[PDB]
Amino acid sequence: MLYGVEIDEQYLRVMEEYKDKEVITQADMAKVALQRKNVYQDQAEKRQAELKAEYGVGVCVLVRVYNATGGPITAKIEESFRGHFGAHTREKRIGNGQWTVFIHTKSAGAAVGSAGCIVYGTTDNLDIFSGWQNPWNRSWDSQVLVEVRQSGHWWKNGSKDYMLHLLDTHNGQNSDSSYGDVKAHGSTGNETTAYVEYVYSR
Repeated sequence: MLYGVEIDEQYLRVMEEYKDKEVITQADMAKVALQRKNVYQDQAEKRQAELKAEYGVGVCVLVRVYNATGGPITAKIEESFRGHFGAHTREKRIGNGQWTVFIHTKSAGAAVGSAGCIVYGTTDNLDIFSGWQNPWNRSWDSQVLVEVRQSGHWWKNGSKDYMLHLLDTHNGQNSDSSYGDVKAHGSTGNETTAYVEYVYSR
């Protein structure tokens, strides 16, 4: 589900570096979250391993997401292009400094891969598209894609068919995007049961 402590104003006001600061900014909270990325990462990786062991052999992605944007993000869209999400419900709200983990797998029994996305909204009215495309035919590579855009960009300014086209024709196991003050990064392993990591920062 949700890993880590939320890094907000009260967290920073007990820190030596910030306790006497007149205004603790979103940039300050984002910097601390990015510094604390590895504190709970092992828990997130442990959950990726659990999910992979439970799924077994097939095609899937084991996705960990770290929010270091300095404020909370909220899940706005989940879409399966090929395959389906795991049974456990996704977390709707990820605090700054928190991780979530989920699995997305191919359809049961199918000679088809895993392709989907989650779109998270920020408090400054940006949406972050985080997509994966892990093919059944291993003449092709695992793919990952992030885009930061204005809130509401999907699907009106980027259709489902168009985003899937970007996922299918992508040529990289890393992806980077920036809009406004926010940055997004995605990475994937190149394998049938691939670890995926998304990091959002400011």
